[PDB]
Amino acid sequence: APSRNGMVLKPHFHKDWQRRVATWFNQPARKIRRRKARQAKARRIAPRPASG
Amino acid sequence: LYGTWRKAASLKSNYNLPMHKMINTDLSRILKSPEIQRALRAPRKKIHRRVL
Amino acid sequence: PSRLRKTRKLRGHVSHGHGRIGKHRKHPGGRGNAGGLHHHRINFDKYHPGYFGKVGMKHYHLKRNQSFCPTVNLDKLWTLVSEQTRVNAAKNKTGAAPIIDVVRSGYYKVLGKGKLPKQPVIVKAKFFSRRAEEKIKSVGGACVLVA
Amino acid sequence: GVDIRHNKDRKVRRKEPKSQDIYLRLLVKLYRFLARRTNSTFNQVVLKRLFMSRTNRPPLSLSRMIRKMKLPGRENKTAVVVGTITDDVRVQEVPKLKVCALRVTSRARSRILRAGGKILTFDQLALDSPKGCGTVLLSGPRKGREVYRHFGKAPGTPHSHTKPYVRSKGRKFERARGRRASRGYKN
Amino acid sequence: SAHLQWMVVRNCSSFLIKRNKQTYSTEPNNLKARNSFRYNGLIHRKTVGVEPAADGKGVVVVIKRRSGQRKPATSYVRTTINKNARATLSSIRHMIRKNKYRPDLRMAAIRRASAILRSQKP
Amino acid sequence: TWRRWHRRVNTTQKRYAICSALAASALPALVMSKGHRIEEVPELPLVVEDKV
Amino acid sequence: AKSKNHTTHNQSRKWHRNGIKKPRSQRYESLKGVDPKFLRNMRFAKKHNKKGLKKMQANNAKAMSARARKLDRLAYIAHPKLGKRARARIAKGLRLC
RNA sequence: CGAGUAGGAGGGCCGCUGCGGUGAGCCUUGAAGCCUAGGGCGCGGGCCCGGGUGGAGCCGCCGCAGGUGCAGAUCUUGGUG
RNA sequence: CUCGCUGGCGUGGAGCCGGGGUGGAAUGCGAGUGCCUAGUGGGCCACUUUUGGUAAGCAGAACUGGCGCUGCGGGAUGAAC
RNA sequence: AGACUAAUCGAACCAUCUAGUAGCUGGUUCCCUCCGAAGUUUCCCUCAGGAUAGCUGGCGCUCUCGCCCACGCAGUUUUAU
RNA sequence: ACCCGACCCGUCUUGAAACACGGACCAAGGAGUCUAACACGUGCGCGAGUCGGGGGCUCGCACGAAAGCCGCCGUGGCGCAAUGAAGGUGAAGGCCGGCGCGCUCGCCGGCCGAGGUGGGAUCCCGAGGCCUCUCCAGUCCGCCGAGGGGCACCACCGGCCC
RNA sequence: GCUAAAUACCGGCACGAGACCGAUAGUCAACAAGUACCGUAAGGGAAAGUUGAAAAGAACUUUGAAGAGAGAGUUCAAGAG
Ligand SMILES: [Mg+2]
Ligand SMILES: [Mg+2]
Ligand SMILES: [Mg+2]
Ligand SMILES: [Mg+2]
Ligand SMILES: [Mg+2]
Ligand SMILES: [Mg+2]
Ligand SMILES: [Mg+2]
Ligand SMILES: [Mg+2]
Ligand SMILES: [Mg+2]
Ligand SMILES: [Mg+2]
Ligand SMILES: [Mg+2]
Ligand SMILES: [Mg+2]
Ligand SMILES: [Mg+2]
Ligand SMILES: [Mg+2]
Ligand SMILES: [Mg+2]
Ligand SMILES: [Mg+2]
Ligand SMILES: [Mg+2]
Ligand SMILES: [Mg+2]
Ligand SMILES: [Mg+2]
Ligand SMILES: [Mg+2]
Ligand SMILES: [Mg+2]
Ligand SMILES: [Mg+2]
Ligand SMILES: [Mg+2]
Ligand SMILES: [Mg+2]
Ligand SMILES: [Mg+2]
Ligand SMILES: [Mg+2]
Ligand SMILES: [Mg+2]
Ligand SMILES: [Mg+2]
Ligand SMILES: [Mg+2]
Ligand SMILES: [Mg+2]
Ligand SMILES: [Mg+2]
Ligand SMILES: [Mg+2]
Ligand SMILES: [Mg+2]
Ligand SMILES: [Mg+2]
Ligand SMILES: [Mg+2]
Ligand SMILES: [Mg+2]
Ligand SMILES: [Mg+2]
Ligand SMILES: [Mg+2]
Ligand SMILES: [Mg+2]
Ligand SMILES: [Mg+2]
Ligand SMILES: [Mg+2]
Ligand SMILES: [Mg+2]
Ligand SMILES: [Mg+2]
Ligand SMILES: [Mg+2]
Ligand SMILES: [Mg+2]
Ligand SMILES: [Mg+2]
Ligand SMILES: [Mg+2]
Ligand SMILES: [Mg+2]
Repeated sequence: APSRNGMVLKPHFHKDWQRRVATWFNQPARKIRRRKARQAKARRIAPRPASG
Repeated sequence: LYGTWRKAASLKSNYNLPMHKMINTDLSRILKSPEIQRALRAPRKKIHRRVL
Repeated sequence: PSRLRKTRKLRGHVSHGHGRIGKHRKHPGGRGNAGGLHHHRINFDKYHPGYFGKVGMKHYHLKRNQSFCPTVNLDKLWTLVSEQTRVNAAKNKTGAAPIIDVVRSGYYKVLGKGKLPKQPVIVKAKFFSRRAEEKIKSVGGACVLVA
Repeated sequence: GVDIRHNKDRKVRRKEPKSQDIYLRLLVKLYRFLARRTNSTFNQVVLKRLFMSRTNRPPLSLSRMIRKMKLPGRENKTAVVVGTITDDVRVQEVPKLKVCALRVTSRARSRILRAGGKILTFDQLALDSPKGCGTVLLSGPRKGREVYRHFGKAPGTPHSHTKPYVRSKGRKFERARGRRASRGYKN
Repeated sequence: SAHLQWMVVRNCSSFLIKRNKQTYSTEPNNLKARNSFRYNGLIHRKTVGVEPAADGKGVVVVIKRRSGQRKPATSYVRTTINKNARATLSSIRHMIRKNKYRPDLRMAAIRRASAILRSQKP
Repeated sequence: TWRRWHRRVNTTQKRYAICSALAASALPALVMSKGHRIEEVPELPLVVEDKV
Repeated sequence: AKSKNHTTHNQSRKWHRNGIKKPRSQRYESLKGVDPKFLRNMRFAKKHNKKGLKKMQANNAKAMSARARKLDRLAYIAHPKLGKRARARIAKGLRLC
């Protein structure tokens, strides 16, 4: 298989990785969960600071 | 929000307006100027096609 | 872009750019790094010399954490401070000197090059190198360790 | 038939630049005018370098340009470098020298104009010295790329000074068989 | 920066027609129809165009003002000519040649002023 | 699903693109060349009041 | 599984495609593989060229520098520069009767 | 100056399908398709034009994106000799 | 002039510095140089030279050309003449 | 008798792992323009395959010829040896 | 209609019209993809720096699963520095003088501060003559022997670090 | 010995979006699909979308017993029965 001058590449793809892949398309949604989680934390409290 | 070349952009981080490739860019006014057309060779307009 | 490819050019041709005679099959010389010592030594040696064997002592639980010292040379030495100070160290005053601290900028060991600024200085560091320490003694400067 | 000769007929020399930069496309339109109409050979060489790619136009660091202008007899000419001029913070003196480049970097523009010098580009360079009269040409370290230390006769044969490809340096990466004498051969 | 406007617009403009043949400029100010540098009329500071007359008879001539740029309402000044097919041939020659106002493209103004009357007279 | 959909772009080049696209919108030749009808319009960039 | 073993048929035609490139010319031949005792003389000989001599040799250069006819005829008629009085007689020439 | 298998590059106003842009584009006064002893263009890929059928949407140019171009695989499925 | 090598010898030999004359067979040509990399890794025939064989449209080579990769005119026809 | 065990036997059937593996067979879809080979070396449990050189392509770069003598090169002679 | 040319296409192959294989006939379907990683090449942005890629700020506005901002979010990645198994150490010389037996020999004080040789595009200085009587005078165009400081880069010498 | 958070969700209950597929594609299933039907069974597992604007789905006349037709009619069209 190897050929003219190139680096020895050992990737870890013998293990059947396609079953176990977390995909980040839920990344904008959680970010809007979490502003609206902190802001839900903002208007519960009272005068006391968030990250208080 | 973008600033001149002389000052900065006083609403962003470190973004001056990006410096230029040409300054004065009138191609015709450059090429008809006295500096160039003193310095040129001569024009050459005869055709001189295939002589039988 | 599947519209800029080599595949989209090679349709209409039979073997698709892999030879009638040799017949691109699956994995002819094995998979990956197969037979490094046996039948690919003219590749492994002459292109990756030294790939096989051992050299040194083992070190267990190697942390990148007790060997941390970012260097600096005496070219960049003035570049930690605003160069306001090197003007006001050149302002004919006396042996008054800026106390340049390389520990603030993150640099622990001061290595050396040649050609350091003539004006006197005080460097505060964790580690020095004796060529660089010969250079700071050249300009009449000082050499202070921080611990 | 004609040739018992071969065919190496078509040269590989670049003729139009692969780049689509409009501002480079106007400097080419200006400079392809000059190089045929002046009986000058400076204007050939700049017109080559506007064509040329970004690998083959390496950036002058600021202190090469100084050290190649203070050479004797050249205090009075104007430097021209086709390509970018960046800044060197190694040095402390900056004289009042003249500079004509594409895209001087921003911290290099201030340290020229602190030193009272004059900057130009090739729309402005053409008016003063159309023939390139009084103009030193320079260029950066074309072999000075990081890559060009990879290129030799082989990476192991009489050691050849090669910098082999490896996933990271250290112990336990390309050291035993070939890089020393006790573990087999010493190249 | 007229050549800057050309090196943007010389392809990828609007009203540019590339069907079966050459490009066509099809631009509101132009004499001939070619997408060219010289027969291009948004770009230049000094442009000459002639048009039909919506009055029904005559030739109207469009010139750019040269006083105020980037002010496209006032940037055009127009004037109609309805004469006897020979004096309207010379008047457009007088207005082009006996100024500096584009001594290039003399004839192309006239040939259109030639052609548009013959479409209009019978 | 794990195709490389999203593309990352440098933050100076994006700001370079906004700087360029705003610069095209100050020339009547370019903006009529996109296809807009500016033939009877008021002078270019055109500032209407903050009362708007 | 019987085959052919070794032939230099069509090897003359491959070698001379690009050609037998002869190295032949370069200057300042490389200085490896040299007898080391000779080199243990010559590096010393170089380092006292700089240090050992300014005043002896440079002034010694200063002392020795202070010690230091018809067919031949028409070409002169029809030459581009040397013939403008050749035209003294066809143009504004003396010939006249 | 022109040969060309294996092969590598380049140009394509060659075609198909989808997306921003533009064509003050196109059409129940007839779009797509399909057929055509009809008229042509291009070296070619393929296209434009007429006529006939059908009856509701479709194509250009600049960019973007392909599950994108068949005579073959004891090709798969369908259909007829 | 240098030398730390050589040594009867201011000698051997290298190295360095300055000065002085371009013209050293014919012939033809524009050369020099770096990167990446496909395909290939079953060969065959012919003049002469050849080894094993009785000999082979056999087996093995050397030198060159060719068939392969290549049509056309001749050999009626044909891979190589 | 290596028979029979749901038309299945020198290890049944069914579904998954599984799109198992293959140096081995067969197929590999648009045109045009340019350039265009190899079956050889060395090593390999190598002999139907690769590795490496050789051969091929592409992309560049550094220069010189445009004006009684050029620079450089070579499957060639000549003159020496 | 006729003259002449004219074996059936793909495929392996030293060679296919082959007494080699697949191909009854039409329509549709149908075969170098995508992710990662490395390498060279090329376009673009910045430049001894670069990068938001993970987070936070914007009002919650269809397109917004977008875009914009941060910078006392530059932690970090890659680069600026190497070499050694490791403890570890870690890259400036050149010029004019001085001190000792001024030696196989090191030190003391100034003054610039990356060496040298051969090649080397471009640029500069150019003797020299060149254009209607003649002198008498400065611009001037072009040719220009020779000379000069010499880029990129290659070949070689010296030096410095481990 | 216990304990929220941020974390995970190709089953289930609602839901909006798509540079997707448009009936040999998409799920196997756009349809009386895990159904017809095969195997005793474990299990295997298909095909099949398109009248018209609206049924106005061709009354009546006429051969044959009727299928099937010629006249007639409805419809823009029966070259949609
Ligand atoms: Mg390989
Ligand atoms: Mg597996
Ligand atoms: Mg092929
Ligand atoms: Mg083979
Ligand atoms: Mg292959
Ligand atoms: Mg390994
Ligand atoms: Mg010929
Ligand atoms: Mg063999
Ligand atoms: Mg050809
Ligand atoms: Mg179309
Ligand atoms: Mg079409
Ligand atoms: Mg698709
Ligand atoms: Mg496909
Ligand atoms: Mg085929
Ligand atoms: Mg078949
Ligand atoms: Mg049958
Ligand atoms: Mg290939
Ligand atoms: Mg090979
Ligand atoms: Mg034989
Ligand atoms: Mg073959
Ligand atoms: Mg050949
Ligand atoms: Mg032949
Ligand atoms: Mg024949
Ligand atoms: Mg015969
Ligand atoms: Mg034959
Ligand atoms: Mg038995
Ligand atoms: Mg049985
Ligand atoms: Mg058995
Ligand atoms: Mg498969
Ligand atoms: Mg599966
Ligand atoms: Mg299988
Ligand atoms: Mg050829
Ligand atoms: Mg073998
Ligand atoms: Mg085979
Ligand atoms: Mg080549
Ligand atoms: Mg065949
Ligand atoms: Mg058979
Ligand atoms: Mg057959
Ligand atoms: Mg058959
Ligand atoms: Mg198909
Ligand atoms: Mg790159
Ligand atoms: Mg950091
Ligand atoms: Mg516990
Ligand atoms: Mg259908
Ligand atoms: Mg199905
Ligand atoms: Mg209906
Ligand atoms: Mg009846
Ligand atoms: Mg109808």
